Amino acid sequence: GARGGAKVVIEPHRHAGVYIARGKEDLLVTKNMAPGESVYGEKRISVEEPPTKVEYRVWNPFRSKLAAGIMGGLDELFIAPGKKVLYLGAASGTSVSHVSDVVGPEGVVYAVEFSHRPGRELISMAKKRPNIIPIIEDARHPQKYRMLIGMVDCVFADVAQPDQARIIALNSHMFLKDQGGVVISIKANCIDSTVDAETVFAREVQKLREERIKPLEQLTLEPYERDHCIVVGRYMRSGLK
Amino acid sequence: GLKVPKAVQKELPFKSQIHQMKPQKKKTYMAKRAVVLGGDEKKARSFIQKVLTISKAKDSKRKEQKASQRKERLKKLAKMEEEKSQRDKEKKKEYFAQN
Amino acid sequence: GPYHIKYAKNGTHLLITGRKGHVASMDWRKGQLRAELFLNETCHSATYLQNEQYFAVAQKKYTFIYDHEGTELHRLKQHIEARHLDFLPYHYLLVTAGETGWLKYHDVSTG
Amino acid sequence: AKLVHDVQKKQHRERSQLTSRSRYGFLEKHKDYVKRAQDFHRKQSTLKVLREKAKERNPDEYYHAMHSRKTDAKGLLISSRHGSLSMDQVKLLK
Amino acid sequence: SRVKKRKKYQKAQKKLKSVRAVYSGGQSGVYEGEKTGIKKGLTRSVKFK
Amino acid sequence: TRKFGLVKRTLNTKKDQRLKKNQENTRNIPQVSSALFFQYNQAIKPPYQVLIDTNFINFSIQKKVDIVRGMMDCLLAKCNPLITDCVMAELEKLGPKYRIALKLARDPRIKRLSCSHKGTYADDCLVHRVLQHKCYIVATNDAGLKQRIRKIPGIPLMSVGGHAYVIEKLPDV
Amino acid sequence: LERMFAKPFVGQLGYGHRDGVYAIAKNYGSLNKLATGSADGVIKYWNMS
Amino acid sequence: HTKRMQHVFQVKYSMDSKYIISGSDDGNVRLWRSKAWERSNVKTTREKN
Amino acid sequence: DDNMRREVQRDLLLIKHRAALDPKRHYKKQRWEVPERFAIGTIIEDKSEFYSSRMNRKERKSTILETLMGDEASNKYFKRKYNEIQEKSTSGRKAHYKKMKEMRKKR
Amino acid sequence: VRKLKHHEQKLLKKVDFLEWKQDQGHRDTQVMRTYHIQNREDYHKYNRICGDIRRLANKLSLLPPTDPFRRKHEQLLLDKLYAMGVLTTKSKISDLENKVTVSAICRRRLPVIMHRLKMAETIQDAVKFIEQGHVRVGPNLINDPAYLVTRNMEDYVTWVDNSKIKKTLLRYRNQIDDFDF
RNA sequence: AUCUGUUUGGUGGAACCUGAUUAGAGGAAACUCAAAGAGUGCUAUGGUAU
Ligand SMILES: [Zn+2]
Repeated sequence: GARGGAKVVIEPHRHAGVYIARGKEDLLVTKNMAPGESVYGEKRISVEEPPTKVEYRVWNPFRSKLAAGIMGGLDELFIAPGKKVLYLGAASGTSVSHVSDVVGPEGVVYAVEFSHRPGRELISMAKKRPNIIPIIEDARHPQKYRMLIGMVDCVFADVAQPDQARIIALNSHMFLKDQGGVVISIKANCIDSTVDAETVFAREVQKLREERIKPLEQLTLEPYERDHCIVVGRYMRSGLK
Repeated sequence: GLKVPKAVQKELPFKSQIHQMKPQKKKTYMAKRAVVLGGDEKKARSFIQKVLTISKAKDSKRKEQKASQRKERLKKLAKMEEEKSQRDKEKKKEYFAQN
Repeated sequence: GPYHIKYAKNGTHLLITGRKGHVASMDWRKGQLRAELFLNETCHSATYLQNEQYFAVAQKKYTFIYDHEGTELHRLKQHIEARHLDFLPYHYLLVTAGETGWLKYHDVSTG
Repeated sequence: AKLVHDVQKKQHRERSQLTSRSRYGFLEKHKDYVKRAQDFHRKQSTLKVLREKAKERNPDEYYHAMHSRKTDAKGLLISSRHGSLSMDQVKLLK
Repeated sequence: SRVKKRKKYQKAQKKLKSVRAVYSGGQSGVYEGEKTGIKKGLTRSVKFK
Repeated sequence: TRKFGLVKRTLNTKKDQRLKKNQENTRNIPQVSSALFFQYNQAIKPPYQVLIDTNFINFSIQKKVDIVRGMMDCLLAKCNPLITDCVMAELEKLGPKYRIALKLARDPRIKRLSCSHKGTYADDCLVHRVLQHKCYIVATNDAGLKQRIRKIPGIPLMSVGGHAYVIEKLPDV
Repeated sequence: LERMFAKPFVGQLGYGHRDGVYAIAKNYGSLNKLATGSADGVIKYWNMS
Repeated sequence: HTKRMQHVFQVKYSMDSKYIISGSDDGNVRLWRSKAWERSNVKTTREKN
Repeated sequence: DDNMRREVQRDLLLIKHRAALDPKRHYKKQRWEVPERFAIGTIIEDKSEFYSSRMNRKERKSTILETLMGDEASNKYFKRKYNEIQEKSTSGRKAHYKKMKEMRKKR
Repeated sequence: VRKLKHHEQKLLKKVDFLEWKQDQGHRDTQVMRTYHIQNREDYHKYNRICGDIRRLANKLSLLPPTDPFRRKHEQLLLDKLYAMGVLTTKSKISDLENKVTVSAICRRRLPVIMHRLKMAETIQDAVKFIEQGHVRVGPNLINDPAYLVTRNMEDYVTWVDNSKIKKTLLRYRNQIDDFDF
């Protein structure tokens, strides 16, 4: 479909920092912060502007859950140019690097990861992207890395642990700005495999309310993934009513 | 097409005067000047008139498809409304028999 | 002519009403004309309401309230043949008297 | 379809024009007549609207566009094909 | 009966794709973009009231 | 050259912004839940999570049907009853006459759900929850609420009738 | 203004006791701590904050 | 008062004199403001005056 | 730029009507009015995808229309479809009318 | 005034500097604007006339129904108002209160009638031609744009003979004859 | 080609019908003059005043 020499009409998406490449097939793309290279072997699009050569990175929904959220039609993403974002569970630059593209040079992305092996590729990516601050630490103890993180406008949680409601909450209290963004991706099997996927999603939503995070929206990620839903919420300390 | 008699056409109000554009016979100078790109453009322009002819016909048939199913559904739908209407009458007899 | 003059309570604006009907509201110090009506009628006197934004003019038979730019806002049908006007600032009342020998108090805020 | 044989709902085929009259053309059926009648009535209705508008015209109507628009000697309105070149412009074109 | 219920079910799977997206195994070959295109101004998402 | 057709300037009610009436002046199509196969809720499996309505508690006491046990009889499965804050508020608001209905509704076996909306109208709170997760049973005997729930597809509806509970749209029974 | 701003109720402590409350005691040294009892025989220690 | 409060059997004062804790037999322990029109936030000097 | 190069103008016109390009595709329904800010870009393939998703240099062109016309399967398809449409549009028009008025003449 | 905060608004509920109850919804301004009335008290001088009609109609109402005097005068009142063109129908007596309005009088002004007779594009443009001395009613030129035209005299409303407007009309259709002018 | 006449694009916008609006609808300029709305920045610091 999108072969090497094929050329596309690139036009902006509804969300700031996201672009659509048209053609015989449509591709979600974000502008490359570090032109001339691919972090995980995605396709890249070059446009000649007056002439400098800018480069766009293809966002594959099947590899990045957030991308699958766009394509299904999330109404509100708190990620946008010039916003500080905290990414929990950054396995590697498959999805953080795309998030760094959206925020742009002005914004920053705090990628948090625990396991050392995938981290090593996170750090090597981070050198190419100045606006990414990789934090190789456990998300279950935010106190350990409090020196490194300021207020963050949005907190994105891709962490695959059974007790997500605690990690997202604890980092939300310390670092999320009031009225700030929260985006959580929930995998039904990981939290509790004994009960159906719908029950788990209802359970996680209730935990967020108890933690003062008014949830705005839930989307299921099919066909891109099975038993996944992305819940978008706002952190309302004043009152969730 | 419809041809209005000229007598009627002459005495028409200003709001409704039919614009009948006569053909031109004397060759206009611009018509004798304009350069029409030949060769590679010609094959690349006939194709555009090829594609748009398919596209309108595709839409004009799928649009006619909808109008075919629209007629069938509303006929089906009016039948349920009739049942919903006639059976509603009976309840208000059954209810107000008590009252 | 003749011209009846009333200043604002703060001295920032001047309201002049020619007898034959030239009403002008202006900032006399900086020389900016806020509004200028040429009512083809007899105007008897005028006053500034709570601030320079609004003013009232006593025309041939009725009083009219105007905006800063000269748009009329209300026609006070009740006040007939008003000859003199005054505005109580703290109470937000407009007072009138004239040939009828009736003293009418009108509240600008509630109308 | 309740209490009806499939034999009852049998297609009745449609006849054709006689060979002796084949020159004249296709034999008009009811369906093709209805198209002829509907189109004629649609056109006559517009003429009846245009005639009454002609009869009810007020000769004193004035529209600012009466200066720009022009009328032919017959009286039928003249519309420009595409909506005179100055000497300087023609010099550049030549 | 068995052959009919076999055919009824497979038809139902075809309609279910029209009603909603259904997982179909994921990724086959290089990612060739969105097959049928993406709509910028539409959100298929369920809003918390 | 004074213009022709001059007219006195006046306030225009229709177009003037300062007036309050003139001052005031991404389509969404919700996805059909993945848990739903036409009218069949495939996701729902035992044990069942169930939302209780205020009328359900009152009638249950009339018929001498214990909540936890009487339910386990109807579905032949473990049921995890859930009472929302709205339902709890309505019970308390009823008055001293219904103090027993309050005491049973506080039985520790009955878990409670927090809520995040100002009003205490429980009918709308339940209807929102069922629309958004197709993972709850609705236990209510109110005529109005039942009709709303029936329109929602894939939502089992439970009621107290006769001497014991009845479940309507729960195929696994 | 005093009447429109008179909003005395702030909230309730947790989910309450199973039975009626009949004994309330304060930690006269700590500002935000409160101990309650009920006819159920239950006693609870609260964090009012 | 409140429709949900049924027999006040215990009432006390927070040690800062700002809040009222009451216990009824419906089983809830409520908090109230000592002065309804007041608010707990730190007031600017222009508010205070 | 306001020039709106005919190559770019035709380029966008093939994306407005991309439903009719290939009879097996059948995208979603959308309007896609021309945006006020857009650019034209060329894809870059990964070196690991040399055999899978790489066009030969000769096949690459400056315009999409050139790439589309270059194919012979698509080119043959339109000629069949368009010829079918012309028959439908030309049926019963002035041409057919003259024949019916011609046969009425003895020869 | 700045947009009032909430606490202010509760304490200042009736305050409105731009709309008052005596204004009666600015029906005066609305009806001057639609039909382009220039003299301010034209609306109210009409408003007294409609009040006179309505008052008379009520007093006729309270009289007994079969009363021959009630028969005659209400027929007379409708026939006169219908002839003046204030009333479009003479069938119902109830129209005397429901369908007698200032706008019913304003629609018979010369600027409005020319607009209905298509002699102008808009009421504003109809007025300008009156003040320019293009419009005649009978052989009398009229510069007053408040001239009320009875139903009968709507027929003699016409351009002035030498008017440049008639020259454009006749020139547009190529029907200009300079002998007449 | 005093051949043929459908299609694509441009030009023009009769009648009927539908919707909105109406002292007709627009346009351009600015170190211009006004009346409002939203957002943002600024130690924005007397819990009781050297
Ligand atoms: Zn609730």
